[PDB]
Amino acid sequence: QDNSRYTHFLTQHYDAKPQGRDDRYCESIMRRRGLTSPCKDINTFIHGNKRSIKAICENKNGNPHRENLRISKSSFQVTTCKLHGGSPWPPCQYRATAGFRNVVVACENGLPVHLDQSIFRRP
Amino acid sequence: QDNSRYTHFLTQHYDAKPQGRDDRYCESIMRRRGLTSPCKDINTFIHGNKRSIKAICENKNGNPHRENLRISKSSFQVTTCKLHGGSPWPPCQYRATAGFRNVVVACENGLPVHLDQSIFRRP
Amino acid sequence: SLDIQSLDIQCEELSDARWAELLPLLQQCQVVRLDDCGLTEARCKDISSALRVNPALAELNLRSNELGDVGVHCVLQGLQTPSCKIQKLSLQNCCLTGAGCGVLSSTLRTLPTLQELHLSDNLLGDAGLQLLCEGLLDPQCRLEKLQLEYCSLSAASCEPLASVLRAKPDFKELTVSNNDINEAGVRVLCQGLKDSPCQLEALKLESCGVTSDNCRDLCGIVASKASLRELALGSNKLGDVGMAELCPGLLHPSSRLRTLWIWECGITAKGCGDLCRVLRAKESLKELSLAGNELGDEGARLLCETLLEPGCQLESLWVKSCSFTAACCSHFSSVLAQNRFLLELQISNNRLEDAGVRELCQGLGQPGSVLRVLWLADCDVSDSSCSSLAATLLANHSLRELDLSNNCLGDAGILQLVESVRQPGCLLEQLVLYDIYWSEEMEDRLQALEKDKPSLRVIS
Amino acid sequence: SLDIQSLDIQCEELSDARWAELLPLLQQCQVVRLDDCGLTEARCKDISSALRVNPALAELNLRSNELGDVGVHCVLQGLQTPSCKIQKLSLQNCCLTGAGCGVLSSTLRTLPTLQELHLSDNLLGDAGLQLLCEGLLDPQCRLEKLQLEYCSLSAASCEPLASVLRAKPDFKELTVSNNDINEAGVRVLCQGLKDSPCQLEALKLESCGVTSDNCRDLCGIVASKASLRELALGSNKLGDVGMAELCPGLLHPSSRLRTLWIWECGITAKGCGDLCRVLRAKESLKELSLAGNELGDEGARLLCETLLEPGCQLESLWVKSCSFTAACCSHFSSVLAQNRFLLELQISNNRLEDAGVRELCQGLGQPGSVLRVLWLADCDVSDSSCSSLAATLLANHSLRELDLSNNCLGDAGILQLVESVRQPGCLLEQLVLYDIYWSEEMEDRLQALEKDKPSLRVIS
Repeated sequence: QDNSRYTHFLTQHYDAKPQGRDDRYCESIMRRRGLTSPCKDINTFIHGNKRSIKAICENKNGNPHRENLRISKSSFQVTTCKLHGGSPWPPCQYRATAGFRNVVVACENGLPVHLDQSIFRRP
Repeated sequence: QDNSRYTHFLTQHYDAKPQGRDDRYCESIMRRRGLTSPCKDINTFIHGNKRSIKAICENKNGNPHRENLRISKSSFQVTTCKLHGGSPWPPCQYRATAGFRNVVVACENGLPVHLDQSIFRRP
Repeated sequence: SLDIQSLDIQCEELSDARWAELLPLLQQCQVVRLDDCGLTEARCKDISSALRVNPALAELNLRSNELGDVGVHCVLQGLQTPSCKIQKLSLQNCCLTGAGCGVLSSTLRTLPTLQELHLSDNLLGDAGLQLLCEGLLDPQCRLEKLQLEYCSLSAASCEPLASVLRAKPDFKELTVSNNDINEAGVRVLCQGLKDSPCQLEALKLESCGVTSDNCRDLCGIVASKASLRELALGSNKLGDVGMAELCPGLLHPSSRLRTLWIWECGITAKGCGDLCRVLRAKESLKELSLAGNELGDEGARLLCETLLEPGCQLESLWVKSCSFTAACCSHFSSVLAQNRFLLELQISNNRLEDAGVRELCQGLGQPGSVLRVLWLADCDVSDSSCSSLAATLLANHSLRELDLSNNCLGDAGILQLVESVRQPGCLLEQLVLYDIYWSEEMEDRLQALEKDKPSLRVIS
Repeated sequence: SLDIQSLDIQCEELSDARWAELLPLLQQCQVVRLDDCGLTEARCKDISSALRVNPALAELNLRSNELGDVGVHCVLQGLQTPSCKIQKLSLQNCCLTGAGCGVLSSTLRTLPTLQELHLSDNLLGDAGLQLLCEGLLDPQCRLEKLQLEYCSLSAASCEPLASVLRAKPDFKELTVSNNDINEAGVRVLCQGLKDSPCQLEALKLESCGVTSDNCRDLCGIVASKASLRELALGSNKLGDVGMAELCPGLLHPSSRLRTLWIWECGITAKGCGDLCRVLRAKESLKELSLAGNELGDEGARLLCETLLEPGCQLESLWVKSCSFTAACCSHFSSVLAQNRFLLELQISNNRLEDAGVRELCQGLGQPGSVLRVLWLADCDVSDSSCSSLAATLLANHSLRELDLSNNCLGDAGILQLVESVRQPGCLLEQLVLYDIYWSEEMEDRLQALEKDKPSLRVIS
């Protein structure tokens, strides 16, 4: 894996070519990524090419804020999957919300290792 | 000719070479014979030659009686396994009891299809 | 005597090389699950042929593969054989359509061993279901459990379903969540259930257009079906009125309902009160989901009073996003110190802050406390509560799972937790920390933990 | 994502041919159970080889095979890779002697993932168990469940065992049933427990030589270990005295014991009365085995009175061979008609007669009755009770399993039961008819029923 912490990031938040941006896509990608046991309440996926994301961890497309938290310059195609159900246990049901917005990530060694999920709660 | 009912009988009541005749043996032969789910309360195994068992059914090894209930003219080496535990569910613990007795079976078409387990309840 | 083999592959495409090795197993496993494996109508022939010579097949699960109407027809042909003993079949999300229900109808008629069928997430529509009900109504069909979520059904499907129910007394579960059957359909379905002699055990009508009126209908099913154990009605605009309408049946002495799901049903503190009359009178109710209802601290208040009274033996309570604030924590703290039945409490997505959490921690840290799972995700927790949580983890001995996801906890707060959890005297087995930022070092220490103490899973 | 495979072979001679076909599976299965498959010390080398390249292995069960200290040494080596994450290992009845406990002691310290070990039915001796505990005391040993039934241990082993207990805070289960550790051993053990910080969940000392005296020690453990869920003391001469000494610990408000096995402990109606006080006070006690205690209809009356009192929420009651007669059946009939918590009743080996049984059926046919499993084997029932039984099988809807073994139910009686069980309105799933004679005509009748209603299993 490419710098584990960064690879962990890509596994949880990156889908180059979504091929679906609906409830069905969410239910499916969450499972394939292993964020379903237990059900992860909220997860946002960034689409497009990786280089664009990397860049955020610099000043070509990124821009500082707080705890190594950079709010990207450019906007990204994203899909946020939100848990919609009665219990915290699987099977996990997700409602998908597609958007085109800038992301906020934490950078370490010039690589994104954390996605701030808060901004994706309410639009 | 060995067939179904007779075969079922041999499966549940016939063990040619005892290869031991204590608790250990019982606990083991019972699982082996599928009389463990759930725990059969009591079960007697007849040892020795298969054909001397068959004889009982047609004035050969056993005098003819009622419902074709018949007692064997000679004594057989037998081992009786008794359920020793606090629940009807497996694992099943058994206390073995060996003896040399006449056996009483139900005969059909000259074949033993049922062994009377009640005479084995008391040593 | 025995030879039981199980194959369960999930989210991973095989490849003709891997697929080649897997084929002979398909001939001997009693349980076969190929979930989301990129199976194509092409490999369905292998499956069919291998399944034909499989004398032990008891369960077949092919969920999330693009089989299509023809692909399914293909696999089902490997099952129409006088030796097949299949008991459970799932074709969930397999691109099946109304036209694929013909094959399904025949199979059902010729497989009396099959008791459970999962057809969720396939656009069957009313036309498809109608065809399906023809095999279901066959006297040779012994199906007892049917799942039809996201199947594109309308109120039109309720008449045929009601007729199957009225005719199969050994029917146990009907799940029709996420289909817009609405008030008309729900009422019909209910008529079928009341007239039916079936000992239904589970009914799920989540996001089905259920209304308050339907509640008088449901009240009847609940009051009379003594076999009913689970009723899921989440995501239905039932309201406090529907609540009041439903309660009388739950109190019926014959009812032994164990699980009730009424999340996001628009219930406020008022219907909560009605609900509480039930909780204090029925020791049979063990699980209750109230997530997504604006109950407020007034609602938490009522709940907590009930949880401290005799008669209430609720084991799991899910109250995520119920508009609770730090103010209700003093009451929850009392339940956690006193109550000896509640083992699972989900209070995530409630603004309890470090104040409320410190208090919850008080009650939990008491002796005899029995809580086993606590979800405090997104609860406004900071490095501030981590000292109280750290201590509680050592004071308390019942917790086995803790979820602190999405909390502005920091490197500082995490350390404190890593400290107690390392202890051999801490018996926690799972700690969920999703979306929480921590440095490479904290990260390091976390992987230390995972290696030193293998009995504990640290999630993300 | 996932690729889970398991192999469970029980009582089957394999053959070098089939043996070769199974080897590759041992390399990829997460669970491997080769129970009584005639494995030699030769096939052990094959096992060790596949095991060490298997990263998946979580459970290995080699129960009942002539392995020996040699073959077990071989198999154990395969678990020597730093990729090993085995969690459950059973080497029950494997011909392991005390000389082989050395390797085991050695491996135990290098397997921090291993949590459960079954060594039952091996003549280990106090010598062997001594070596073993040396490894167990190793801080790298994370064992939580140990089973040592029939291991030729004496009171000598209890001190070492007490030392491990006193040392490991997460020990959860200890089973030393069927070892003559006697009063002394049981005393030492209770000492190590009374002060260990472990949250023991299960303690089994059946046929251990426990005396009514040890009942005071046990009373202390019960009173203080809130984590204790299961206590097995069957086949020990405790008597009505021991019982009186144990009850006070059971009445403790901190004790939440769920299962109590006191079969063949020399109790009578007298001790049964003490026990009844506990029952009406603790709704936590769900399972109780009183089989083999001469309680008589007098003890049955006490039980039934408590079972009707609110507070007793017992779910399973095994009272086989308790000297009950038809006289108690009017009472048990009341409980079955009223009690909403009891689902399992074993009254086997009691002379209930056709009269007692026809009385039980009345309560069972009441609307709302909940019993699921009823055992009436060897109860002096005949064709006379069969019309009553057949009617109740259609009147009651909760019953799922019925055992009428060793009863002189005739072709006439069996016929009546078959008519009922044939109906779809009969939800019974299991019918046990061991050692009962019926003709070939009835045999066919039953076989027909078997093919027609596959959901129902008729045992022998």
